[PDB]
Amino acid sequence: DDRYEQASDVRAQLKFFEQLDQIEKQRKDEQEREILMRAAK
Amino acid sequence: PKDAQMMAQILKDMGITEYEPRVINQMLEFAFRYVTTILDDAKIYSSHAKKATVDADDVRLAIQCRADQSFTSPPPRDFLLDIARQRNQTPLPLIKPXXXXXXX
Amino acid sequence: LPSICFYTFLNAYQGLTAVDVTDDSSLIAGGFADSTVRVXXXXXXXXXXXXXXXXXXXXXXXXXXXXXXXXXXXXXXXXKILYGHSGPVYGASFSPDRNYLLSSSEDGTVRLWSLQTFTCLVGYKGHNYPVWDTQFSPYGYYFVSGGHDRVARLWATDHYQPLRIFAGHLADVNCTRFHPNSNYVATGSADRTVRLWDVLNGNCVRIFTGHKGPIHSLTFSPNGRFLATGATDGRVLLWDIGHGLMVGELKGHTDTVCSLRFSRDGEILASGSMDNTVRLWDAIKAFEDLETDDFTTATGHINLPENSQELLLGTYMTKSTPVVHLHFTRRNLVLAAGA
Amino acid sequence: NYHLARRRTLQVVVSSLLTEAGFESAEKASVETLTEMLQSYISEIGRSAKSYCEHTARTQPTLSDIVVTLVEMGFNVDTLPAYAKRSQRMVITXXXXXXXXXXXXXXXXXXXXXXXXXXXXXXXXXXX
Amino acid sequence: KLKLSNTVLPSESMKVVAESMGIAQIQEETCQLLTDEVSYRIKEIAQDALKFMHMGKRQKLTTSDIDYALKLXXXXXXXXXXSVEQQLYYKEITEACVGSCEAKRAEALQSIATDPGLYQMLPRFSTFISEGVRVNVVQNNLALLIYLMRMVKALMDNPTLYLEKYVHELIPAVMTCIVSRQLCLRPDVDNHWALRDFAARLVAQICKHFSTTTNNIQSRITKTFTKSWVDEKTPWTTRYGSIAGLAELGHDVIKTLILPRLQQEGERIRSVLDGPVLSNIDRIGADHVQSLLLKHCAPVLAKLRPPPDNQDAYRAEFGSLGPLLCSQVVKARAQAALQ
Repeated sequence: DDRYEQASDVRAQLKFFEQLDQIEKQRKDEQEREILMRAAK
Repeated sequence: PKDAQMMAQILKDMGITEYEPRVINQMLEFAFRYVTTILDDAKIYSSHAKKATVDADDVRLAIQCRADQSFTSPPPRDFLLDIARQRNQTPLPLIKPXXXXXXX
Repeated sequence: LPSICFYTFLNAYQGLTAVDVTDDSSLIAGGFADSTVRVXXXXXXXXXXXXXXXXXXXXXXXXXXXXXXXXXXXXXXXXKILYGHSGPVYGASFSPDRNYLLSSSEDGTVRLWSLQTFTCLVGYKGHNYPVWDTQFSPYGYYFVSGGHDRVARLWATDHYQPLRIFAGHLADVNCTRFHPNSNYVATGSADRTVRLWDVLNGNCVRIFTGHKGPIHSLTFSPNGRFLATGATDGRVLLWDIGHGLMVGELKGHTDTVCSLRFSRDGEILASGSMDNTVRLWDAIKAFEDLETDDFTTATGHINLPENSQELLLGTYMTKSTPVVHLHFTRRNLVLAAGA
Repeated sequence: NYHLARRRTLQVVVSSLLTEAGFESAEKASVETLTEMLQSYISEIGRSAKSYCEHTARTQPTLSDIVVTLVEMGFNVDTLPAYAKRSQRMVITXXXXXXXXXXXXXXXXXXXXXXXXXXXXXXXXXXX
Repeated sequence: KLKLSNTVLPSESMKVVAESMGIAQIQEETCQLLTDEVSYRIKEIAQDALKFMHMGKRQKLTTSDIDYALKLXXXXXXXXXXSVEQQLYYKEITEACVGSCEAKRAEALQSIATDPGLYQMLPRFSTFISEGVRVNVVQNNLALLIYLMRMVKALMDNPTLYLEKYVHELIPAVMTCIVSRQLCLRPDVDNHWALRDFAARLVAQICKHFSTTTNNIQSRITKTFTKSWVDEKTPWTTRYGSIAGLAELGHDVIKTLILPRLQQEGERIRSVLDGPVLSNIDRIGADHVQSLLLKHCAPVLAKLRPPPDNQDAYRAEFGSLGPLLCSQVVKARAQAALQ
């Protein structure tokens, strides 16, 4: 009954940074596939 | 009084210059109370040697105990042992994703 | 026209050490359990409000095609105070990619703080001892931490275990800094000697001979070739690595060389000491032989009122020089050169 | 020097609690030593909760954390409502004091002549 | 070149401290070696707290530091002193001293009071400032007067620019502002009294710095105002400026001076009051002057005498002070009750 405390938003925020890093890592893998398609171009 | 003179001689022997005297005095009084606790230890080991006097040996085991108490340092043998341990280990694994820095 | 322009920040005292990297912000390790951050030239940012709700993270991920500006949702301020320590903080720096604060307490603890939450991401130990110096790598996957217990320790981002130990001195480590390439570090200490160190085995690769007083300062060069080591003699030694030579001697700072910096790439030193003194040093010293000696009269100084100098930065990206000034107020003062 | 007033504020809290006790006189150095003991007790709470709520990967020390801290630091918390009858109901709260100001000045000459000349950095202020 | 003998406490005093707990009959060498051991640990910890504050980088040692230690053949043409730049800065200073906009006024005032190291736009500045004082004494213009006198005030508080060598063409301009005939208009003599107040206040700020030497300050200005007060058949502006300057010199100054001048200037009062047929300029002037100097002289005898027997105190002060002296004594008792 954490009606007083939130006790959140850090490991949650670490997961948010993990989400940002997952977006950037998907962008990096997409950039790898993009260079591979430029090779396929 | 005279104790301030003793501390002035100390800080001249310390060679460095600028202080507050209240710092100096509270050094003095806590140091004297450490001396009185040494005297308490002298009472104890006079009692358990069952003698009314305080020997030099009493001073010896009191300072041995309190040098075990508040006089720490890391051992250079333990330093060399830790050196052999961790410097023996030469692993350094490198990953692609590196924003994560934890598993608590 | 070399000139000391000023800044003006908040007015207090208890400042201990203060480090910047890429000029937008400085790190005032001040008030005896504190790590304050001040901002240069930008207003403020609160990137963690998008993390404050998972749906706010979801709305950020809606703009995750190409919008890093949308990552912020800046709903907070500047000049923030960051503290979980209970120690008089003794070292700090930025990550070189501006992601990871590094706080270096007395407490034994050592903490990578956030660059978006501005909280302690990770906070840990390795000592029951005062942990004097820490320093990121120039790249920053590792960093070093030298302390009280006559060791010096690498750390990863993640590994939470000392990846290497450099227990070669016999007293308090004062400074410890990376090479330009992240393999080699230097460590200077209370027992007056410098020891260089590896990355792969970690044995003491080179020793530079004890200069007659406890070390407070050391630098490397932007080409990664040369050394300044300033000591309590008021005295700088230009060292070289592969020849291991005490090349150059500089003196007159009157006894506590706190801030050394080989500036923008050429041999133009910035230097500063306790008695509110800053000397440049225009001294192009370069040779290769068996033994050597030199002489004085390179450059002249510039002074200050009562504000001794914690650290210093030869300006990354410009011929400029900011310093940090703490006996009055947290005033970063900026000055130039050009002889 | 300027730190000291919070310590003497704690001395005021000490005198308030002695007034609630009812001591007419006291020994001054003992009083200030007890004040030091009080602030060290505060810091002892803070060290305990500090290293105790780092046992979560997150930081924020909540109520039950400090409950387990004070029971760990030896206190029967059941008297805390009843001590409220003594604390905020029989002693008047003292107010703090902090008088900070930012004075005004003007030294207007008319010369800058190099805003961000060759060493270009748009974070400075050229003097005159 | 140095000898560090052991700071050893006298062991008899140590036995007094020991047997204060009532231990035993103690031999000397025991307490001698005890003082030795404790001195070793103290001086070790002293080196340790030095290592603390020489990385916290302050040369003063607090209690808190040791608390953290307890974790165990035609010549070339001339060139002036000025630059063209700073003489134009000087021209800005002068025309802001003219300045109608009070923002420009206060800007000038702050620029005076806080340009240390200026020192070289000194005397030439102040010299024909004093010459302008003389010329506008002739011109008899209060605005230039108040501008110059606040200018001298701001000159007095710029702490680096030492007055000593350049004193002796400034102070007579102040006293010429004190003495007489500041008569723009006869119904507008009102502001000139406040000018004299401010001027004597400035003299009071002068006198606390320079009379250690040659006693031009105290002895000459006191005897000046002495024989000036003696000067019969002079305008009462002279009398007001004299007595106000003596008032600004201090409590004991007036205690000396207006001890006979209490009833002698009361004789001057009732020579003025209930005096002439008609000269209401001089009547109203001298009347408010006597009133001002009355209740301004009042705190001396208020600090001197107790406030009893106001009817007798008026007899002790020639009547005309009564009961304005008694009303001021009531005001002084109220000011004491404010404490």
